[PDB]
Amino acid sequence: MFEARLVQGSILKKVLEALKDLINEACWDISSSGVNLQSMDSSHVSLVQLTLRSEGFDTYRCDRNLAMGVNLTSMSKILKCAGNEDIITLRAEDNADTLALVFEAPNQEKVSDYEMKLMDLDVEQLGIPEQEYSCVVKMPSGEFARICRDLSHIGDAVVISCAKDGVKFSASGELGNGNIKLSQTSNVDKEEEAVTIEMNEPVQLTFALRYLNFFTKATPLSSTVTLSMSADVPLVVEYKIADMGHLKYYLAPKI
Amino acid sequence: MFEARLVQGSILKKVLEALKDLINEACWDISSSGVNLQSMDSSHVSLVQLTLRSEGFDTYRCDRNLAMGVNLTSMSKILKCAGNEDIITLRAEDNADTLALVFEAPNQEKVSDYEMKLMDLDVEQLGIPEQEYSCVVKMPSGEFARICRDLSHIGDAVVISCAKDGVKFSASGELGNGNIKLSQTSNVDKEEEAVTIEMNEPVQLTFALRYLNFFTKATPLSSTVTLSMSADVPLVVEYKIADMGHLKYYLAPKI
Amino acid sequence: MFEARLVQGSILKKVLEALKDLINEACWDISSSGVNLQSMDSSHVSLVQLTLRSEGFDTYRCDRNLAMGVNLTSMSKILKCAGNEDIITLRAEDNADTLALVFEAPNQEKVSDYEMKLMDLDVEQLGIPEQEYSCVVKMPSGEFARICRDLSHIGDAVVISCAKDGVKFSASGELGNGNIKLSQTSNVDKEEEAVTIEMNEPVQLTFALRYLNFFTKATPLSSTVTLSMSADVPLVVEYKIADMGHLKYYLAPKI
Amino acid sequence: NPVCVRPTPKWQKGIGEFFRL
Amino acid sequence: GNPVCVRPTPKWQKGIGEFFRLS
Amino acid sequence: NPVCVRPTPKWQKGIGEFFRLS
Repeated sequence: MFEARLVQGSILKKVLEALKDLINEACWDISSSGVNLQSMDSSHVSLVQLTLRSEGFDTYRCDRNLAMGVNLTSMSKILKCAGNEDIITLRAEDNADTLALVFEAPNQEKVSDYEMKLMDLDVEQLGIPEQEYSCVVKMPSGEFARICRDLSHIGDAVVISCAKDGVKFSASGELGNGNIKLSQTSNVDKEEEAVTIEMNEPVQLTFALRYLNFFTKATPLSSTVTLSMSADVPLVVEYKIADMGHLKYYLAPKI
Repeated sequence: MFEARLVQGSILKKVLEALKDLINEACWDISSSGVNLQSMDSSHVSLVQLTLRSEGFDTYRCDRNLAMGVNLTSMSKILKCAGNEDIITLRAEDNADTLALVFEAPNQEKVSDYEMKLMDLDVEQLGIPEQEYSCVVKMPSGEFARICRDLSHIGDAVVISCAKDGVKFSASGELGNGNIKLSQTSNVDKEEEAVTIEMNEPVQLTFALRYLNFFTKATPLSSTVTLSMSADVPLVVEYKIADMGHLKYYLAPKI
Repeated sequence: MFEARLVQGSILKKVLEALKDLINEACWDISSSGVNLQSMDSSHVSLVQLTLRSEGFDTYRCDRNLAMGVNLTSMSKILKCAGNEDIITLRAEDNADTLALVFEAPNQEKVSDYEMKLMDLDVEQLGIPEQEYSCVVKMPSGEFARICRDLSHIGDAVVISCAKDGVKFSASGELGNGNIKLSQTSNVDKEEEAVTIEMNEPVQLTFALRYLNFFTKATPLSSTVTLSMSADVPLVVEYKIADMGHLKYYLAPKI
Repeated sequence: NPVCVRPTPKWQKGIGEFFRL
Repeated sequence: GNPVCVRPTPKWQKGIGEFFRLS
Repeated sequence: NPVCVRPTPKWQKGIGEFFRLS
């Protein structure tokens, strides 16, 4: 048996919407350290890693390690039922094929219980090498979504060119060109507003905008995002989950 | 002539939003006491009855009883041009197979007015007996609207259970199961928010979510809704209109 | 060399939104006087004419008259890469196969420059009779757009009747009949709210609401709008881009 | 969440089976 | 909540060609 | 200006080619 109570249930919902687009079937690793997802996309292209560490929950109890097989669309559908302020609790049997979700209103007036089926699935893991990035860009999530969305219109791929005094995003297609130039500024007062480039070298990389656009669906988890880059090495797009954990996205660049 | 002049135009709009996707053509029975509509829906499953008492208009003049066959879709279309604050007059001429609608703004410098073709229609009228019902739930309209909507992802019918504790909305499908527990809220004044169960006995009936979901289009007419039930007797889903009347839908349970 | 810096960049997005739908493509003719554009819709019915005088730009340099062949969608697509808040510079060199736009924010932290590929257009001018008109109505832009919206529900065409006290929009078709009566207003406050008519002779004229609805896409360019008609003479719907120019659409009435 | 419009169940009985003209 | 019913062109509609001449 | 769904470029390599299964 397993039981996880989460006061900001919103967080589960946001996660799924981000996820469902990428892959329909994923295997959820429950261990006493927390909740963990790792899966390639249905195209076998990008790689998504979700960590919801146990101390982020008001109540986490896990006896045995479990692997629930979840179809993400169903879990999304069930999730939508949850109110925004609702508190979501996940509960599951051990060695048993079912998942239970409880949704408690803030008024404390009403309570909903859904029993979603699990499914048979085996998923290959990849071993993520932890390693060192020539450039690491920290910027607003919103702004990143917009930039991709807009270069989306220009061309297939975005070139991200990292340099000490800012980052540049660019594309080419039938309409024409576009270069968006974001200056490094450490100045600002709220620090989600910032652009920041912990650079050890300059880097210029070409990425598929089909996939960055899928990743920016995690945008409403975090007001900030981080792109870690290196030449011939999978980009890591990372959205911090409010001190509970991360959503991280992996994507190989050109050549 | 029949001339009827309602300050709160929106009522009229709201009312036609409610029935338009339910009834293609309806007979509007005007008399001096007021306006009543009764019709089955297209598929002859549910039944709708409207009552706007004359008391409830700023002006109501009825020369004689009237039976106006109106293509609701087209009546809806005209009311849509109507502004929300708009003062709406419905005017009818004794000879006429013509319904005139007149919208005047609070602006007081624009005046719209339309005419629509009435048709000859056959009125068959089901008698609905006065009654006492085993349970009668008073909940807020929106909550109900949400409940039916969410469950409609779960399966094709809902189950409604009452005791004096509260009322449990449940469903199940290929996906899984849902139970939504509203616990009673009568003690608080809760004029809008409250849930009240005037149960005379317990009830446990099964309704087609498809039809409840048409009914919930009346939601904007009233902050609350009431469900009156008893076994093998059809459900009365009632939306008050403010001192003017009500919009009741009738819908049959399983077995 | 052409270079124009427009503080209110929004003006340039708004114009495009208004036109993309009516005009696939068009020559933007530039002179020291300014930017002026005229063209017929893909179906050769109506005539749109745009005029941005140099006076109205915070920087303007034309050296040489150039006529730029532009795909209005493609240009719309690119302008949507610019913030409302953004300042917009247009650059273009002589005999360009390309026009370049630049977008600078409130902070100048983000700077965007795009290059839109031009095209060749075999389009020759149409001479615009200067006229005095039988009636000239001026009224909220929204109120116009609302009327042509509402009455599009009623029928293919609108009938504008002009009188000294007020002006009157009517339609009809399968649904029925409707009339919207706008009386002229004493005011003075507010000018935006105002209606005012200039009757030399009265008019009664009929036009397609297909096209009027297309024209009212210019609505966010000005809080008021300006109708100019005379019998058997092509209508002029006019939106004034403040302190610069205007966008005028010209439309053929019935017989 | 928006209404996923369901089919009319097969058990469904018309209102004219409980109400008389 | 009113959208724009976008309408057909009357058969009677004459093009701006027939009211203005080429420059 | 909404997302335009671009296709996957003929050059895209799978993340398979950069990490070890399993």
